[PDB]
Amino acid sequence: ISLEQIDGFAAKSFPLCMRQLHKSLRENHHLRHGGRMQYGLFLKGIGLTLEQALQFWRLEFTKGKVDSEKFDKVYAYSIRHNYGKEGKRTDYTPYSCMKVILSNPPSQGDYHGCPFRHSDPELLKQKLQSFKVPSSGINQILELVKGMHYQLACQKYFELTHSVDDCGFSLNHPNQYFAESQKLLT
Amino acid sequence: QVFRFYWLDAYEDQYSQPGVVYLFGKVWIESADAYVSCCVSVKNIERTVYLLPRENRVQLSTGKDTGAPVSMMHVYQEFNEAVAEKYKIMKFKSKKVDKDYAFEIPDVPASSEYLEVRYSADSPQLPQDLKGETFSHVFGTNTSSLELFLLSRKIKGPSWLEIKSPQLSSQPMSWCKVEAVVTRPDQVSVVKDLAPPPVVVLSLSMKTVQNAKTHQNEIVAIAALVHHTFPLDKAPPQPPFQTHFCVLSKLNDCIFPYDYNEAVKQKNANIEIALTERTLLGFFLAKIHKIDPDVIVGHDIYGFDLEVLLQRINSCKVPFWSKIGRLRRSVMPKLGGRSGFAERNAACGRIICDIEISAKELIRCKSYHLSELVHQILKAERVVIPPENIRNAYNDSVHLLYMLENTWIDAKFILQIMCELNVLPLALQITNIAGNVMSRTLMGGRSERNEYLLLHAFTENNFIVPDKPVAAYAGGLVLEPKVGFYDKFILLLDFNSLYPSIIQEYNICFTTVHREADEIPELPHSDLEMGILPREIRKLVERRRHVKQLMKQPDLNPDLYLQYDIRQKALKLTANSMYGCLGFSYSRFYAKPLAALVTHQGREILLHTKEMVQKMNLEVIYGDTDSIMINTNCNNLEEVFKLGNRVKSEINKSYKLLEIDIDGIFKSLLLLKKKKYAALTVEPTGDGKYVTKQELKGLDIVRRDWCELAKQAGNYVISQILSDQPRDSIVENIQKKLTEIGENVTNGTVPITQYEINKALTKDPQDYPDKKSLPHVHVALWINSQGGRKVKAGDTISYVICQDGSNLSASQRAYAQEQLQKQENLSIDTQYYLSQQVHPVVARICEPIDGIDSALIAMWLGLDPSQF
DNA sequence: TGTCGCTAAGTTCACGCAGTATCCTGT
Ligand SMILES: Nc1nc2c(ncn2[C@H]2C[C@H](O)[C@@H](COP(=O)(O)OP(=O)(O)OP(=O)(O)O)O2)c(=O)[nH]1
Ligand code: SF4
Ligand SMILES: [Mg+2]
Ligand SMILES: [Mg+2]
Repeated sequence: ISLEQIDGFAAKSFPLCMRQLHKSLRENHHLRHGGRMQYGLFLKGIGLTLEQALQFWRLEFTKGKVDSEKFDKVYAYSIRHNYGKEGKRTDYTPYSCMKVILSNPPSQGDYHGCPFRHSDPELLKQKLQSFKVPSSGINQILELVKGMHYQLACQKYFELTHSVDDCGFSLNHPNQYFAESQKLLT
Repeated sequence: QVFRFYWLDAYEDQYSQPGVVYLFGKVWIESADAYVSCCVSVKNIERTVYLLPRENRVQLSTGKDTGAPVSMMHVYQEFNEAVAEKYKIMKFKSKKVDKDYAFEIPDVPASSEYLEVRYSADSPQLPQDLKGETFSHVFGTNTSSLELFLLSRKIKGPSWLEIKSPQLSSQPMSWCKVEAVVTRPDQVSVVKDLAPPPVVVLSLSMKTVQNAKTHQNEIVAIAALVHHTFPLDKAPPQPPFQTHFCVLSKLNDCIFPYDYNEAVKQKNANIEIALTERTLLGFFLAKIHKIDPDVIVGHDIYGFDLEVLLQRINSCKVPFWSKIGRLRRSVMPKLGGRSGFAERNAACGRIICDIEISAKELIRCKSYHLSELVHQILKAERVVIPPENIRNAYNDSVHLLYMLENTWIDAKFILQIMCELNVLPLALQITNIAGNVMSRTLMGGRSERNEYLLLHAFTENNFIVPDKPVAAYAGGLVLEPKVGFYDKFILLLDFNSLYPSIIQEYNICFTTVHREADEIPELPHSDLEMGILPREIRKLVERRRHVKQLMKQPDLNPDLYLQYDIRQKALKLTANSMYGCLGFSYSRFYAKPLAALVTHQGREILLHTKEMVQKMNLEVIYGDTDSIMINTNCNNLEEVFKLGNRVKSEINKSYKLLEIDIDGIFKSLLLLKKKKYAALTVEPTGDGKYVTKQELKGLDIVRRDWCELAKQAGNYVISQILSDQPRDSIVENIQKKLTEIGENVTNGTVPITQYEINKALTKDPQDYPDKKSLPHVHVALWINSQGGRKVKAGDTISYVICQDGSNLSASQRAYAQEQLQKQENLSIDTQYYLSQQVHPVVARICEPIDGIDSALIAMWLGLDPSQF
């Protein structure tokens, strides 16, 4: 996989959680630890190799007005660990949507977590409207969110965005979302 | 009809026999042409209580004061009708006594007409808070019978007493050879101007083996040396001991080596072989009765010897336990408890001398074990039998006799120590000065003696003493010192007994200080006549001054000089303790304001003295609450002495009693910090000749918490730094010696004994909170775990820091020297000793000396200068 | 069952404050 195409995926393939994380990262060129962990694990899942991820994170963080050597000093170790290169050397699996829902609860200044669960109904409505989703689709997604079935809401999002009547799969992993989107598109 | 006897000990039982006080002593008999022990039982010691009349009638504290006057007749009526009936009191005798009061109770008029009421001891006792409509307080309610008899009859310490109309006892009550009965306290008086008589002194030493199965102690050998005429008003007799008796008991399991009979026969017939501990204890009791000792002495006798003997008697049920005292009883006092009061009463009538406690009171030593005391006073060598060797001693008759002779030598050492320190005459003199009982004086502690001294001083002077009770204030001032080294002559002036002198000068007396129940009370008016406390303090100061002046007599034997020095130190400590008891919160005469006043006046006098010395255009460098050090800027000795005399006269011109003296002259001074310096004292000899003696005050080389390696190193370093050699040669010598000691330590040339570090426990090993494993505490616990004599509180424990691969913090690795010599997996901690034990000492010593710094010391010692 | 006072330097430990380094989480 290429670094350049990541943005394209962010436009289309990325689930709304990753879309929000990528938007925040490109807005501020810096992510708190939770966002870093979540996005890094996702980019590991899509296939971004250790070198590719290292280059991407270096380039993105250097723009945050920090020393490049500071990056190699601090975040390089975190990256290596995220890829199971040091320490116990375990190939840590990407976060599942259930974990994201039940993981660290985001607070002010955070952007991680499942938007369907961690976004207020008005904010989710505004975001869905921004993405040109049909009003009926936005209402259905909001109803599903109010029903606590956030996975069904994401499935409805996938159905609406991919112009498919039925998703055909039980969405239980953001990487599964990306794989299904790639299968439909490519 | 008169019966004259010299009394030593008094024993009382506030529960068994009420209102009965026994006095034990010696009496002359012509038939035997000797002094024999006797016990006179003063009976019918009526309780006394002083009732304070009120100013006006009070309606049982309900209606408050009513204004109705109350007289003595009304008080008598009230006590006869209400109190007497209420408390079941049948017969009492009343009188009016005008007395003055000055102690810690409010709204008690200074001088009032109390109503004294006496009633028999057997009748119930009034309560402390008892109040009525006519009186506001009852005193002397709990005054013990012994205290009442002593104070009322004016007896002060051991003396000769005369008894009128003695009555023979109906049945034996005591184990002595003469018994008398006194029917009233008024029949006993004191006769003056007579010579104290000789006493019988028995020093005992017991070797015991701890039972393996029962984890207890079983005595195996007991030896005693008795002198039948040990005087108490002359020098100790030579030879110290006149006769002796030894007894040895075969172990319950081990058997004699088929030669004990022949060995004993060829050795002597003065030793008793006992088949069991029972027979041994019976023989001991019989011998004690026959000798009838008056002063039984030993090492840790209060702590471990007498308690062990009594417990063993109880365990083996040896009949006639009462013989271990002088009285006749059947129920032994309950064992255990804190201190040795129970053990003291377990041998009532026989003074007990624990050389350990006496040595603690008088002399100061690094350790108080028998070996250290023997090595420090008599200058001998004490052989310590390993505890295993004792259990295995009963395998060869040679080793059995060796153990017995070791016990005998320990006994002789104890007796010689007692004689050398002059424990008994000094105790008798202090007891006579204070007024308490000798048995209590020999038990240590200063609060009791001061309490009894003031008790006598106030009772004899028509006062009512308070009832026995059922950082705090500003203290000394230390001037900021100008740390450094000085080569010219430094003159040290000091005051003579500053606190007693302050008390005398400013009339700080119980009857003058207008108290009010943390301010500083105002100074008493000058016009007031001398009080009670100033009078007693002045008597003690006069005795000390006379003893000092007597010491000044030229051509005195060195031993007599040592005796005089010890006595003078004891007298100074007694005066200081009389001051201190004013600050004890548990004292009968707690007077925190009085102690605060004394200390405040001491600080004021020191500050004023500093101001005066400074105004004389000299330099002040130090002072600790009564002393001042002055810089001379001169070299000739005569000029130094002239300046000293001038300043002494100028300072003394302003005080009515206080005296300033030339505490010393210093050739070279090394002032490290507050309360830490070294100097070369200069002693003149004649014709301008002056010898030098090295004196260290406060250094780390004079404390028992540093290794002997560091002690010797610092001693040499200070010796060099104080001498007159040029600086360069001094530095070169220091460098060479430090390198030499480093090489020696790294090569292990230094011996083991130079590594020990000593620390004294405050509580028992267990009671210490488990706050890590502080070296000493750790080692103590180990010692208790092993099968040996326990290490209780107030004991010096020696530990050596070693290495075993523990990789723990160095403190936790503290081990025992015997362990290191025994274990094959432990070794000395070379880096610790050469890093944290030597380097800090020398660095503090050489702090103000130019040319040496921590890095240089570390490098020279051989240590790595990385972390330094 | 009583065991004198205060003052002061000094050791060993327990913690703030800041700085450096390594090691984490999941399916
Ligand atoms: N309470 C109490 N105070 C003490 C003790 N030792 C010293 N002091 C205080 C009170 C003393 O008045 C003051 C003076 O101490 P010194 O060692 O100079 O002895 P002192 O002046 O009494 O006599 P001296 O210097 O030998 O002529 O220190 C003590 O053991 N207990
Ligand atoms: S359901 Fe999963 S993929 Fe969809 S927004 Fe939530 S966390 Fe992201
Ligand atoms: Mg951070
Ligand atoms: Mg003095």
